[PDB]
Amino acid sequence: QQYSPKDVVCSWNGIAIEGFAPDSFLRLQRTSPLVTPVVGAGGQVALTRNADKTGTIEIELMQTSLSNQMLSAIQAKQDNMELEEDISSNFVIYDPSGSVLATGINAWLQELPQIELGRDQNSKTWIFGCEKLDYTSTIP
Amino acid sequence: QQYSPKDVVCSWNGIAIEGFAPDSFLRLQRTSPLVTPVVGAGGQVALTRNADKTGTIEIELMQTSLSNQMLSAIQAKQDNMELEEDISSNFVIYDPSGSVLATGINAWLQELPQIELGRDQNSKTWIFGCEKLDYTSTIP
Amino acid sequence: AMYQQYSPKDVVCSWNGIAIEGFAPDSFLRLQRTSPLVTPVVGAGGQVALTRNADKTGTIEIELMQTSLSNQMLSAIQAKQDNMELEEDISSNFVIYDPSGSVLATGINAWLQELPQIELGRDQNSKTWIFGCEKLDYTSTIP
Amino acid sequence: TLTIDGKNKILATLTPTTIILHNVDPTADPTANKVTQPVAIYFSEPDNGLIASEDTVNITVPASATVSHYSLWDANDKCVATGALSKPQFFAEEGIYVISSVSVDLN
Amino acid sequence: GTLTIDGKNKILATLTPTTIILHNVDPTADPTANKVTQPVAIYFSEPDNGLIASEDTVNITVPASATVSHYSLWDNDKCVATGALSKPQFFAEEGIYVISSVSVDLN
Amino acid sequence: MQLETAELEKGLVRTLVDVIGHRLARDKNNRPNVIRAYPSDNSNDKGLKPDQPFITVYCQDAATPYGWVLDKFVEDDVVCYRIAFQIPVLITVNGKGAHSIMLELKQRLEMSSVRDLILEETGATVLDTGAIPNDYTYLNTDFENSAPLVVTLVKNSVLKDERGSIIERVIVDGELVYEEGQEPPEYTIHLDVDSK
Amino acid sequence: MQLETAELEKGLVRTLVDVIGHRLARDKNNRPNVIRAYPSDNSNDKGLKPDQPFITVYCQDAATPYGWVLDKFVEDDVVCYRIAFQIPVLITVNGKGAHSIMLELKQRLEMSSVRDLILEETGATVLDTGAIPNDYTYLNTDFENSAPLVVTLVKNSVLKDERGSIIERVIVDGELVYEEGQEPPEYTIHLDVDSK
Repeated sequence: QQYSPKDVVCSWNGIAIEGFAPDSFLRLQRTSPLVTPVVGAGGQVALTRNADKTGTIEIELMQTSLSNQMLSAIQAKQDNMELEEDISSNFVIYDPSGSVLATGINAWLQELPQIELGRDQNSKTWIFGCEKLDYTSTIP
Repeated sequence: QQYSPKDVVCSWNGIAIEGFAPDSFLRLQRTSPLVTPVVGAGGQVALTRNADKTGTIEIELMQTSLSNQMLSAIQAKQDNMELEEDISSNFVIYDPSGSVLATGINAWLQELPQIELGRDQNSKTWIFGCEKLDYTSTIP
Repeated sequence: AMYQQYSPKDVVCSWNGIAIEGFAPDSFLRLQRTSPLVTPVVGAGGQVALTRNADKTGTIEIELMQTSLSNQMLSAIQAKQDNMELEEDISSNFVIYDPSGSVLATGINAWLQELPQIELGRDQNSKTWIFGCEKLDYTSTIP
Repeated sequence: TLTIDGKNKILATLTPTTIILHNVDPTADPTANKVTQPVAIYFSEPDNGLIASEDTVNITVPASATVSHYSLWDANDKCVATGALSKPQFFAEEGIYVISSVSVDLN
Repeated sequence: GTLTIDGKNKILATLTPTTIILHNVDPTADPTANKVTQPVAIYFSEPDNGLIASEDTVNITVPASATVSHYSLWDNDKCVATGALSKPQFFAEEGIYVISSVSVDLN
Repeated sequence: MQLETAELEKGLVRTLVDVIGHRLARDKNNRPNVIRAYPSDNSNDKGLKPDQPFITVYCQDAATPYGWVLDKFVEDDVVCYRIAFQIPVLITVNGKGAHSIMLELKQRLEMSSVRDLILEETGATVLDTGAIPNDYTYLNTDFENSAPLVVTLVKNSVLKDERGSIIERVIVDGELVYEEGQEPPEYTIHLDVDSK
Repeated sequence: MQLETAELEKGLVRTLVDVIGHRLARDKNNRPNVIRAYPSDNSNDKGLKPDQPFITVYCQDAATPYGWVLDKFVEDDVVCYRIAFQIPVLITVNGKGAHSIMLELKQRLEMSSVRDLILEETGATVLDTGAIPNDYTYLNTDFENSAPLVVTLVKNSVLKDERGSIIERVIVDGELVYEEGQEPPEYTIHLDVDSK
């Protein structure tokens, strides 16, 4: 199949998210590189395999999208809970064309969206963190 | 012969890579300069010949290119191997016009691609390191 | 040629039968002998003689995360050892496992020496534990 | 080296039944580039390691199409023979391409 | 004009020779003339790439003082193949002639 | 699958009959009036304008903004190529209330369903859908209300290179020398590797 | 090799007969209908429009975006120059199903083969290939479907400078002085160097 922006589905905490912005409505990025090379004075090279595997997930929605209320309500609930209870949940993204093969193992809400009230309807950016940003493959 | 973007072939780990982005789909660069001059207070000059010869190779592919699955699968395999086994492999680039005469001696995958899901299909950037970025010549 | 790669993920430390986990973000382990191997002495005339120090003790410092669960086990073990009689043994070998071969030494008859300084703030502060050892052996694969 | 009797024992089981026409060479892939619907064809029993068609076959070609090769298919939709026509023929309008005869050799 | 690989694979499955006989003269004439040895069973495998190969080795008893210069394959007796041995051999006494493996091809 | 606009137009026409056929006029055979643009037959015959309201489907062009070649692989001994294409299509409604019909057609192409039927018939995915103007053209006597719309599609096409071939045997030769250009080599290594 | 569009057009015409000749109409000599644009002969004769479908090849222009001179060298005693050129070409299909034929022509120019045949005939490399529109022009009576396409090529041309010459002997003079402008020089060095 081939990529189309109308098939992407994002799910977190059991709810579904819609009302994406017209463009650049999703971004993924690891925190650290896979390998950090070290070069000595004599030109020899040794490799360090970083144990860091966290990542960030940025999702943009329209200002009047109903998903904004759900996320605000979820965030408000977590402010009145003891530290014993958990707040992490898998962030799952589905795309039939296989353009985005990744998922956040333990994803937690990190930053609230910035608000601007210019002439026309603007966007809201939600940022989530994750313990392990997995990059899967469709080939054995 | 003369340069044409349809003749460039890249091979790493035994597989072939296709589906390049429309423009700026390959980049090469050394890490350090060949020579670092030093100038004293009296105007005398002495030269230091750096032993560093590593480099970086950046390759861009389409979001739905099949080569993305192969690289993700290769990366996943290397995460479940002991340190005794090796992960480096020569990165060979062929171009009939002789515009790019270089090859990575021991090239290792370094960084995973950033993912963006804007309106239209985007690109994915893979970064490889190398122990020695050789610049060859077609003239004795 | 390039040397073997270093991977912090595959490093495991053990002492007194428990496993110490939850290394801090950076500089999570240090090893150091107390005295130097040789102490040269030079006379007024330039002649030289060598002293060979017999002291071979050492110190192993390990730094863990603020909320690491291994902080509780060490506290419990230390609390146990305060009530033991002087004729009971409190020392045990300190073992470091590292497939990359970057760490060469091991602790013989190691003991807990100092408790970690506790500090709090907006961020998280690592906790430093210090151990001694009767002999900090240096070992390597035969060349 | 096969004898005549073995050759005749062999050819009797080929049983080609239909013929299709292509414009691209179907040797590498006979499933593609079809230009006309399958038509029936009949053959006689082998002799001297050879079988020949029993009558002419009239094939109707659509307008503005071209034919350059052919192919034979079994009673169970498998391609068993391919070949090229005498000329590449372009049909300005619908017409009939006449197959005079066709044979398969083992000699 | 050529048979496809599928046609060859379908075709070869019908040739099922099961015995082999030796001759001191070329059996290209009447195949039952100049027979020198008794028939010996031989098996063949499935056709792949239009070629079949013998499953196992076959031992043939050459009668004492006989000569062998040719051979022929037989089925239900019809001789399906003929050929000449690599070298005419004079068995001054009883012995064994070994056929390591033999294959039939359509290419 | 090969890319042919002649088939994409037919698939879209067949899909629209079910998707939006209830708002259109119907011909003598009871079929809703959906047709391809510039109707003609037998190389000179020209179709007549149907009864309003009706729909017209016209493929504008095809481009390859996504590189030049997507995949090169071997499926059977024949070599294969895959190429990504983009096809903007133009759909217009002619009659009275053309805007009111184009709005509902827009609101249905965005459903989870309908987009599956389009892929079932044409084997292509809807990528974008532009705005709808509200046009009036005088013709003669009375104006005609019209409402065009642009729907872009994406499809992958595969072709067979009958001239290609594969390598199944490799022959390699080598030498060893203490010094560059040692005319009699110290050692020679000859190797041969078959696929089987 | 010299760059001449008259030869590039002929090479492209000869290549297309084999590449896409199976989809086109054929003339009285059985040759597929591929021709150069604005046909004419004997300075006033004008060619007739072939039977559809057919192809037309027309070279637009030539530019030198890659500097002005690529190489200057000596091959034999005659001096030589090398210059890099770029040549956009326009190929159009006229008839019914022109888009369906242009699509397949596009999908074949991108193969590893075909691009070798083009270089064998014209000695040029394909650099780019633009989009394909779907045009309709009324003519008289009936519309005609057409599908243009632009294929850019790259070629290097070499010319001989018959006015050039080479230096094979050098005569040098020099002086040494303790102070600037010492009218009688301390020493004088005279040198002469021949090629032989």
